[PDB]
Amino acid sequence: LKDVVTREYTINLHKRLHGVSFKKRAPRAVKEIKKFAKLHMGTDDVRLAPELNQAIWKRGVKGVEYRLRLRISRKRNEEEDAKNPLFSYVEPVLVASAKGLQTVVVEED
Amino acid sequence: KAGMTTIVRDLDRPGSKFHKREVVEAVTVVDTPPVVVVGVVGYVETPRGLRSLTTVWAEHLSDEVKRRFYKNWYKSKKKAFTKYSAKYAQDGAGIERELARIKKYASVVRVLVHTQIRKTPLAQKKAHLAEIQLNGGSISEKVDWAREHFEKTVAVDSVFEQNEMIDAIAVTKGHGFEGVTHRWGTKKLPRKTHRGLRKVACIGAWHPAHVMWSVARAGQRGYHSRTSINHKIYRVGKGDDEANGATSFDRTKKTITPMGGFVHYGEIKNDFIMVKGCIPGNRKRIVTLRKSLYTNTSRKALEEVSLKWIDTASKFGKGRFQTPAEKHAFMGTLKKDL
Amino acid sequence: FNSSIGRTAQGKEFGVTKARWPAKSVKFVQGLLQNAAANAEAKGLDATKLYVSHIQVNQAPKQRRRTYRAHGRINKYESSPSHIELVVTEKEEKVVRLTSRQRGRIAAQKRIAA
RNA sequence: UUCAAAUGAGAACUUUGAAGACUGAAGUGGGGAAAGGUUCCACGUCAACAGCAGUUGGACGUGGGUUAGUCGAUCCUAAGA
RNA sequence: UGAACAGCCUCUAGUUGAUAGAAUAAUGUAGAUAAGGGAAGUCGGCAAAAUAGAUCCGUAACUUCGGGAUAAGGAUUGGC
RNA sequence: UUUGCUCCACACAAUAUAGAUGGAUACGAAUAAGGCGUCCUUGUGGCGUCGCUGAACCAUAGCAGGCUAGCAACGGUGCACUUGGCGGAAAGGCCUUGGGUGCUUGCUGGCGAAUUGCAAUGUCAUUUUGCGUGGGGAUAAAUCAUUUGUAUACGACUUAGAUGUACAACGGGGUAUUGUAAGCAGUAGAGUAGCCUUGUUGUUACGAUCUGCUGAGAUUAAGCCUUUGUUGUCUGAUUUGU
Ligand SMILES: [Mg+2]
Ligand SMILES: [Mg+2]
Ligand SMILES: [Mg+2]
Ligand SMILES: [Mg+2]
Ligand SMILES: [Mg+2]
Ligand SMILES: [Mg+2]
Ligand SMILES: [Mg+2]
Ligand SMILES: [Mg+2]
Ligand SMILES: [Mg+2]
Ligand SMILES: [Mg+2]
Ligand SMILES: [Mg+2]
Ligand SMILES: [Mg+2]
Ligand SMILES: [Mg+2]
Ligand SMILES: [Mg+2]
Ligand SMILES: [Mg+2]
Ligand SMILES: [Mg+2]
Ligand SMILES: [Mg+2]
Ligand SMILES: [Mg+2]
Ligand SMILES: [Mg+2]
Ligand SMILES: [Mg+2]
Repeated sequence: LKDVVTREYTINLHKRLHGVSFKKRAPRAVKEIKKFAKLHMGTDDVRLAPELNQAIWKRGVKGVEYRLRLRISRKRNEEEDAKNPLFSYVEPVLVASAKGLQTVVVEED
Repeated sequence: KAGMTTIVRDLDRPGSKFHKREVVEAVTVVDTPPVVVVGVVGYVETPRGLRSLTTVWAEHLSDEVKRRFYKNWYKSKKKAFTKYSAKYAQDGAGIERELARIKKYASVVRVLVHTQIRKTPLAQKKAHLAEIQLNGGSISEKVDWAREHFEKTVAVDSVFEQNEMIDAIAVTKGHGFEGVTHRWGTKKLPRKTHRGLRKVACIGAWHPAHVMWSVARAGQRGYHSRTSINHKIYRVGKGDDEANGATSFDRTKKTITPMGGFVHYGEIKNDFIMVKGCIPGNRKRIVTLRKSLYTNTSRKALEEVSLKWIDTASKFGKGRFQTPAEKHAFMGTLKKDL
Repeated sequence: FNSSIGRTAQGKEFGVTKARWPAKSVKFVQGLLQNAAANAEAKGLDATKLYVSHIQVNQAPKQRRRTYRAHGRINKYESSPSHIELVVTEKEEKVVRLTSRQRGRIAAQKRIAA
């Protein structure tokens, strides 16, 4: 209902990158994450945190992690909003393991 | 078509070296839940061929068969057959007149049946609708049979029996565009060949100054209609029957479903047909099983088949256990606890 | 100008199989459409009735470059520029010669069917 | 190759940061000889040019820049002229 | 690392330039694998495969006595 | 989605015509045989008659066919209203029943016609369509976009999606692959170098490896199966009318 919302998801990048050319595993993972955010938040504008880009590229172009824990926050697009007034911001969640976790609505309000 | 598995049976063929000996045979399992009769079609003979005269439908049609009449079901108002169902208002006089027209005319009678795809582990939800010819009895008796069978189900045991020779009609597995080497089986050209060796070297003489229709050329491979014949039924299994996969020699309570389910299909919850060998089409594909067009007395037909054992090991790998109980007995206690 | 271009489902609404998405052409055309709309507003025309009554693309003079080919050869490498013009307009909403016979017949009909 | 920010009417390609890579010292480093001739550098700037693009550029416009008793030439002779 | 200015990886320095996005039909180009057979292929073993470093054994015909020769043919190799 | 769509009737306008100008007038067979009528004992029967072309038969008279008066018979034809019966080869037509309502040239009268000027198709049919009038009737879909992979170069195909055996993303379980994770510990370990009160499995340091927790850990649909869990999603665009 309310448009500004933050949830933590686990994305399965292994099944999304299955059989992808090695020199484009990490770029494809970036686009896969943007598609994942658009699916879950309905926002065409998706912005990736640079520390998330670091997490994606941590083991090179070829060694993207099988699973990734993401904090996706749909926020109001202020300061001359684009075609849509909402955008998704994707951040890495510091976890020892990305296994066994379910989608949780996180609120710090 | 659900998948394929393996059986062991005694061979009964006097004069054969394997007479009264066990043979291992591949079989194809077809998931066959009962079909729903929802209409009848009358066919008249004409000097231009067989012509449909009229179609009479049942009063009530389920959503799974009404989906077949829609390209965008979720968006539609679902008006199909709503005004037709009003012909059953006072006494079904219009329905009776149409059935009388079929009885009077219509040298050929066919019923309309649809699958209960909701009883299969398919995501489709849209039932398949087909015409099936009725054989036996006069035309009036055929029309009557359809009349009392409207909106009723017909199980596969009332159509097919053990040891019967049947025919499989299905569209084969598609492979898209294919070269001549695998589409037609032509010889590969030598390694030294410039500009490609998976080709036919000469596609025609100088005359006729055209490429002949009979030359092997690249194109669509697979997704063709095929009518394969003479497949012997090995088991008419019942869905409401524990120990579907068990025989009189085995007596281990297990269904026909392999461990982990049929790969890419799921589990067999319904009645099913087990036929010797393989049939055209891939798993999940709709297939039509037809009774034999001729009487077969080849002694390979009319040979009673008694299964001794059905393989239910997992087909998702080199499955080496038939049941979870057998796996637990062999392996013992694991770190996982139940 | 469509020979050996690809096919798409998005041409169904126009009854064709060959359709594309020429972004630069679209941007130039919508720039000129914005100009025509602004001209109509300056003239005082009603914006809701406006429709593209005339649109016409002509070949502008070609702009030359050279491309280099095998065996030390040189070919033309030309742009095909455009002149575009468009006009938006507002929507808006017997002597008889009869011969003598013909006249006499008509008179006879008049005095017979009265 | 990727993410973000800045700039900009406009950014896959400009700038900065972050990351991932490569050349791996008979280098994708640092200098020179022949040759080129201002291409060096700055400011402005994008009509044309740059295998797309371009806010960038060996482009375009305007300027600035090459300091010797000791480094060379200049002198000597070589095959030669 | 290694015999090594070989190949492979890294530091200083430099670059990240070569139109891009999407999808993985046929036929290609480049790189590969293959049951059993093993040149039956083909003008022709073309192409490919097999061999390969080092240590220790063991090396024939012939010879201009210098060679042939790494002939042929075998064994060993890590870590601690 | 403009008061849209559809059927019926009449009014106008347009459109065209492979070509109205009294009637396409229905047995089946044989042809070295038949048709029709008749009779009988019902037949491959007797008798008679016919053809030798449809040159027939039926329709045919009236200002392109008007108005009006009778006579004679109760017939013939048209129009709706009708009672049914039959016809599926492409039936869409055929046979009927009963009244009404016109016409009747079956037979006798009376009035009209002219000048289209001595001919000029001299316009009399019938596909189709639109705009109107007044009377009934009904109240959807398809495509794009998204989605699946039983499909696939692209088109195409095959699936799903407006509150549910709903779909999806995760999580759980099963299935499968590999082969025993990390960490901790050990009176395991060729030993070597120290330190002691030289234990009688003493301490310290280095030590491939070994053993236990541990058929463990990891991966598992990306074109595997399953799901009483968690979190979400579910009216955007275009077009189509007899
Ligand atoms: Mg692959
Ligand atoms: Mg060649
Ligand atoms: Mg298998
Ligand atoms: Mg062409
Ligand atoms: Mg082409
Ligand atoms: Mg093309
Ligand atoms: Mg060139
Ligand atoms: Mg040249
Ligand atoms: Mg680039
Ligand atoms: Mg350019
Ligand atoms: Mg510069
Ligand atoms: Mg300059
Ligand atoms: Mg000097
Ligand atoms: Mg390259
Ligand atoms: Mg082989
Ligand atoms: Mg072998
Ligand atoms: Mg040969
Ligand atoms: Mg030879
Ligand atoms: Mg060779
Ligand atoms: Mg020799």
